[PDB]
Parts: sequence; C-alpha cells; structure tokens
Amino acid sequence: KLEYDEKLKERFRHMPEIKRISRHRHVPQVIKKAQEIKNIELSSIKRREANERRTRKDMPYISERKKQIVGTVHKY
Amino acid sequence: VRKLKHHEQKLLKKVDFLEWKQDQGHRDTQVMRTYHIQNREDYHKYNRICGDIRRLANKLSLLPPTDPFRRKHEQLLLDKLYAMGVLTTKSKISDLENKVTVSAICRRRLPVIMHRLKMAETIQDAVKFIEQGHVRVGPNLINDPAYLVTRNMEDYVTWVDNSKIKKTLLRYRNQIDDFDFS
Amino acid sequence: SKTRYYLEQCIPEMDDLVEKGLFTKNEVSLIMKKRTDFEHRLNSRGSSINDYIKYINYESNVNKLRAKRCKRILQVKKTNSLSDWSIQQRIGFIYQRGTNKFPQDLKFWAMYLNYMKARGNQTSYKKIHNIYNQLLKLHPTNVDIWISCAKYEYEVHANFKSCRNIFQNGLRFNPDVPKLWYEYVKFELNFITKLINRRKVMGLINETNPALRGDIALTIFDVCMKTLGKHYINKHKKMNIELNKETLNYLFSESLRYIKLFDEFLDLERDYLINHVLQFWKNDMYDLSLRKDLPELYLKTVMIDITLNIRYMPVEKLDIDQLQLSVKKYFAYISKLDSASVKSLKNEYRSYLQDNYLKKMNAEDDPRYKILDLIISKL
RNA sequence: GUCGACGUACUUCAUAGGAUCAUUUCUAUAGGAAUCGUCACUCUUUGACUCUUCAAAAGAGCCACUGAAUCCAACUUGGUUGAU
RNA sequence: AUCUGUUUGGUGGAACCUGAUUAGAGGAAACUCAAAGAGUGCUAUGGUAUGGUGACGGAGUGCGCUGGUCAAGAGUGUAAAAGCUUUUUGAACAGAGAGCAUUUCCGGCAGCAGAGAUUUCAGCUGUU
RNA sequence: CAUUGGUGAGCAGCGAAGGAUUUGGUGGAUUACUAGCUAAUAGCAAUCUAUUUCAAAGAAUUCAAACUUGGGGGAAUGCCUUGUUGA
Repeated sequence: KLEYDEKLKERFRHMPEIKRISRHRHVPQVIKKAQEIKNIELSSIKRREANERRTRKDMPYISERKKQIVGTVHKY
Repeated sequence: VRKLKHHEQKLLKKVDFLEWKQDQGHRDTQVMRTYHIQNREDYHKYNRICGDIRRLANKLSLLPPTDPFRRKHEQLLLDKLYAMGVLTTKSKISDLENKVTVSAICRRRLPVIMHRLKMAETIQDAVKFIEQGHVRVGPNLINDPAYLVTRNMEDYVTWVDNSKIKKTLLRYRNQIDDFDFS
Repeated sequence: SKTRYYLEQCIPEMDDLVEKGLFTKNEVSLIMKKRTDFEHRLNSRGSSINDYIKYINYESNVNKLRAKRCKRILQVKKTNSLSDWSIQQRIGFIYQRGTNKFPQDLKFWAMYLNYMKARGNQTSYKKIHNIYNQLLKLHPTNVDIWISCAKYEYEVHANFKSCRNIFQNGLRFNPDVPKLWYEYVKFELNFITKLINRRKVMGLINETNPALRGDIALTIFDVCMKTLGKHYINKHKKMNIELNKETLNYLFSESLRYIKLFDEFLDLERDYLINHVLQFWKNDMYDLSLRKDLPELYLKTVMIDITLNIRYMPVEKLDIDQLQLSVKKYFAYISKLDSASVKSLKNEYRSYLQDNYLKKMNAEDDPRYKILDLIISKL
C-alpha cells in the first residue's frame, strides 16, 4: 500500500492541487519575510539586467552554475 | 457504517448519512413526535402559514412606529391569532416573530386540546379516541385528528353521547342515568 | 494476493501447452479452475497438510495425462518445451511450501525426499543435501533421519567421509539411542569389508592393518558401552546396586545383538570380534564382578564362547580336535562353576552339540559321530 | 417641586497566562498518535417481528362450506389391595 | 379486657416542592431477522516469491569464495633478540553450494546386462 | 341485613341417535350481467413471426417552457442577467 501510494504520488505530482498540498510547509515568519525580500531584490536585479541587455547589443549570457566561480588555478 | 478510524475521519469530516443541513435538525420530525402528527406535510403547511405571519410582521416593523396603519394592523393580527389560540398573550408586538411557531399551532389540534382537557391520558390515546368516533365539537362528530380548536370552540369539545367512555366515567362516579342514555 | 500471483506464474505453462497440440483452451480452463481451488486452500487460513498432498496428487495426474497426450498426438516422448519440467517444478515447490509451513509432519518430509530422489536426472545432489540440512536442523533428535541421510550418501554417492561425518554428528545429538551405534558399527564393518574385497579383487586382477582387523568397530563398541550405560543410568536415576545390575543386564543384550551382527558378517574375522567382546565382558563392569553378579549370564557367555569356538566351522567339515578342545574348555568351566551351574552348562552344551552334529550326521554314516554320541552320553 | 448647584452616601464597570477543538490535509504548531481488501469466537448496545400488562376502545360488517382447539354430557380404562 | 396508643414491619399513597423524562411505561418468548460497539482467538510469515519460458537443466572441468596451518615478505622493537602487527604473497590441506564461465558430455535410437518395486531405474556396448 | 362481589356444589324447568364457547382457511355477495389474446374492418386460441418489409404521411413557439421556493439578513466562489474586451 505504501509503495503504491509513493508511485501514484510520483505519477500525479505535476497536478495543480496535488502540487499545492505537497509543497505546503509551515515556515517561520522571519524566514518567510526574508524570502519575499530576496524575491523582490532578485526581481530588481532582473530588471536592471534587462535594461543592461537592452542597452548593450551583445552581452554574454552566463550560467547560474557558472556565476559563483571567480576562477581556477589550472585552466581547462 | 462502521466507526471511522482516525485517519479516515480527517479525510471524511463532512460525511454524514443521517443528518444533512437541509434537514434542519429534524425539527419537523421532532414536532410531529411531540404532538403525534400523522401527515408528513402538516408541519410544512403550518410552517408556510407561520412564514406568512412572520413576513407580515417584518413588513409592519419596517413601517414607521407612529403609523396608525401599522398599529391598527399589528393589533388586528395579535387579536386574530390570540382568538385562534396560537398566541397565549396579546401584550407584545414581538411575539409575532418570536412566539409564532409550528408547535403553537399544533397545540391547537384536537388531540392536544383533549389531553389538556384531561379527556385522554396521552395525545396518542386522544388520536385513537377521535378516530374511533367518541368525540364531538358541539353537535358535530369529528373523526379528523388534524381539526384545529379555537378558544371559543374549546367549550364544546365533549364526549359523544352513547360513548362507552362516557358510560365508564359516569359508572365510576356512580352517576349513570340510563334514561339519559348515558 | 498470493493466490493470484501463483496462478499468473502458472500461466506460461498453459501458453506452452496451448501452443503445442496437447491441450485445448477449455481443458486449460478446467485445469486452472482446479488449481485455483487448490491455491486458495493453500494460501488461506485453516489449511492442512492434506491439502498439500491432494494438490501434489492432482499435479502428478496432470503430468501423467500430459505424458499420455504427448505420446499420442505429437508421437514424441517429450517436447523440448517448458511444459515437461514445469509440473515437476511445481510439485517440488508445493512440497517446499508444505515443509516450510508444517515442518513437523515427517510423512510429508519423507514424501518430499522420495519425490526428489525419484526424479534423479533433473534433480541435484545439492538439493537433496539442502533438504537433509533443513530436516536435520529441525529434527536433530530423530535417529531415522540421520540413518537415512547416511544411507543415501553411502549407496548413491559412496561418500564414506560424509557417511562417517553424518554418523558422528548424529551420535553427538543422540548418544543414548543404541540403534545409531548399531548402524555406525554396521557401516564401518561394511566399509572395511568392501576394502578387503577390493584388495582381493586387485590381487586376482594382477598377474597387517588395524583397519582391516576391525579395531575401529571395536573402539565404537567400547565407547558405545560406556555412553549407553551412562545415559541409561541418567534416565533411570542397595537400590543403586540393583539399578547397576539392571544396567549391566541391559547392556548385555545389546552386546549379544552385536555378537549376532558379527555372526552375520561372515567375511570378517568373527573369532577376533568375539574374542574382543568376551574380553570386555571378562573385564569387570559397574564396580561388581560379572560372574558373581550374573552367574546365569556368565554361564551363558562361557557356553557362547565354547560353542562359537567351533560354530564358525561347518558341522560337515568339523574338526574332532577342535571339538575335543571345546569339550575340555566346557569341562574346565563346569569344574569352576557350581554343580547346578555345571549341570545346566552341560545340558546346554549337549543340546548345542546335538543340534550341530547329531542331526546333521548319523552314527552309522560317520565313525566320529559314534564318538560324539558317546561324548554326549558322558555329558 | 419627577427644579438646579454643592455636599454626602450608594450601584456597576477590571484584566491575564495556558491548552484543545473548529479548513473533506493544514485554525499556524514541527517536542504530536494513528496509511494493512475478514477468517472465526465471546460479550454488550439498539431496532424489528410474535404474544402481552397497566387498560381500555374500535371492529370492511353478511351468508355458505371445510379444518382445529376448549368446556360439559355419554362411553372406555385405571383407582379405597389408595385417585387427586 | 365494648384496656390504652406509641413503636416496629407490611399495605396505601392526596397537597406542596424538587429532580428526570416524554409518539405513556413496561413484560415474555428465539438454531428469528437486522444495525453497530468492545475484546479475544488463529503462522497471521514474498524487504522484493520457485531450481528452469532447450531463451533450459544435469554431470564434469576451469576460475572465484571460505576456514585453519605452514613458509616468505613488510612494519615495529632489540646491543642481537624474543615478542607484536600486517588492507603482502606462496604452498599444502580441509571445504561451502554460494557466484562466474564452458567453443567438454548427457536429456535421440538399437541392443546387452544388472538392480529396484510385470514394470521401472540408472549403467554398459553400438549407432544417430 | 344487603351484596347490580368472586369461586363452587346442587334442583325445578327446557330438552328428537348431544350441547355450549372459540378459531384458521376457502367460496359467493358487498354498483346494474354484452366472453380470452393480438400488430385488431381481422387473425389467433396447437399461433404466426420463411411476406413484416417497401411506399406514403410525419420536424412552429423557429427549444416558449420551475405557474411547483417556510421567515429575516446576506452571495468568497458558483448560477442568472446586463455591459464590456479579444478573436
């Protein structure tokens, strides 16, 4: 019964209210307010980057998995 | 239905096969059990009549208070319902919304009247005595239990003559006169 | 559920049977209705071992019908398909499930073992060993299972090392049972007799040792006497002296029956084995003198030695000198014993000599038979 | 004098801390405890049936045929050498 | 005793008040029918179902695996040692059924012979 | 004394090979008599269905359609109505 329930949840995880119930957690108020502050700040950086991409004809698109790296000693 | 387990009740909080919100608490069944109402639609016909009374009272209330029309019609309605016996008093206007119930009308039915007159020990006994032909209201025999008794008409609710019940009570008091037929 | 799973496992066999000309689909449906009944009875509550036996019988008769149908229609002894081994696999699986559920039914264990031995070519010695391992762990105090294990390993595989190890472990678990000691002695005597006859076969094809003597069986005999006496005392534990005398009498019967086994073993040195057992009984046991404690058994042992001095030799080829030596030993024993004991021993010796020689040969036929009749009259 | 002002006397108005229940998961808390296709037995509660008391009352009614029960009469058997 | 009238136990139960209840309150019968509750009993046992779809099995061999012993090496220690450790290797021995591979053989036929419970069983000799 | 109390034991009288209560079932009547079945101007009743299908005729609210609601306040989202936006 438990295995069937897990496979069925995995199959229908993509549905709206199944996703709505599944993603719900009670989160502390400090963490929630800091999440919405970081969301607003990320949106502000997104509009600034959109303005920069509008200004510059050819800007490089850097990957999220590339952004954190300043450098490496041995080049590839 | 068996008793739900704890995890089942949480997923089945709204489930109930015997009590629905449209049943309104089975108030109709409660009132018919109290006053031995046989017909199923009697409560709802009485409820429609009570609804007419309450709608008219609400409209009279929305009229301005120092209105001769409002005062005259409220006193007319209070006097009419008191004369029928639905209202016990004529003191308050607010009884036209608070004290008009189906049970107030059902207390004016013939078996409840007989049980209050001590003619029968229970309302069900009074019902059976009515259907068995023992009861007259004036000269007229009434075998309908649903017959509604007015305050004036209470004074002529009596046993029929040649009734075994009437002979029994006279024989108990040792006052049976066979010339009068008892 | 489990019934549904087992039926779906039965499905590919019926796929194969329908694919060949053997069975009609409706016939398959009737067979699966019976199997549904049997699998439900096995996997439900309230089952018995008789349900397993009935299901095995049904599958056996299904296999017989399949064999007849394969002979008749396709004219081939067996197809190369799934269906010829699948019923056998199912019967083995029913046996395995039944033995796992009710391990206490020794008849069902025997039926399992007999079936797996009978289908010899398809089965494995590993499978028979595993069934023996499970059964011997579940019933270690059943002597017959140890004996059957050793017997299977001795006749089928001729594995004398495994037979010796089985007998030793079984006697470790059952040291009080005389039967397992007897079977161990019989196995060891069989092994040394086979070795002797194998050496003789080599000696006739082409162109000593305590193993060939029998000292292994003699050591098993001695350890048998000590262990059986100790455990008999532990089971039944002036009155202690009476109990010790009863224990000695009890051990004497097993010793005499070992003597009978030795007499059955003609190829071995019967005189050597009887000499050893009478040497042991001449040695005192249970802190009491043997002859003083059991004079009847002492006279019986003396008469047994005197008779078995010549009883190995035939009456037809009997030696007069050996008979005279036996009579002299009997006279010495009669002189040593009491007068009533001497009379009883003389009567027993006369009866034994009569049944040996006097009925076999006539006094007119043999000149020495007249001397034997004179000696019997003297006795 | 159902008049005011002042004086006096009296009447009535507080509030918190914690927990649980209430969303067809979640009442906002991670300090909590519940996810399984039935086989049988035992006990308990409830309601139907049939009969009935307190304790009556009313009979969809009349004829005909055919069963049954009960009480007397009569006959039979047992019984003062003892029925009930 | 046409003596006395308190007590104790039955019978009876009006008035007031108080509490509860209300299609008036019960009772009897059962291998009856129905709706539920509680507690027991019962191997009640797939943590990934069986030894197999000739896509297979059995026998054998090779490899692997297991155990202790012996030898060698290494590390440690020592004035030399002894002792101790070893995820080091080799050899002999005893195994397990528990893995892997097989381009070995057998699950065709004929015949001989033996054994078991008239049939069956493996085996041998031929052949395919 | 009375008993319009109960339970009994007995007479007169009545009185034809018995009498008295109780109860189950079935039939007739309880309105005023013109026969069964069907696809019905006829056929069947033992059915037929192995002629049972063709042709003809046949389409309004240009879907009108809760006359069907206990009373007082409401209506997030439904539903109804109206307006609007984009196709």
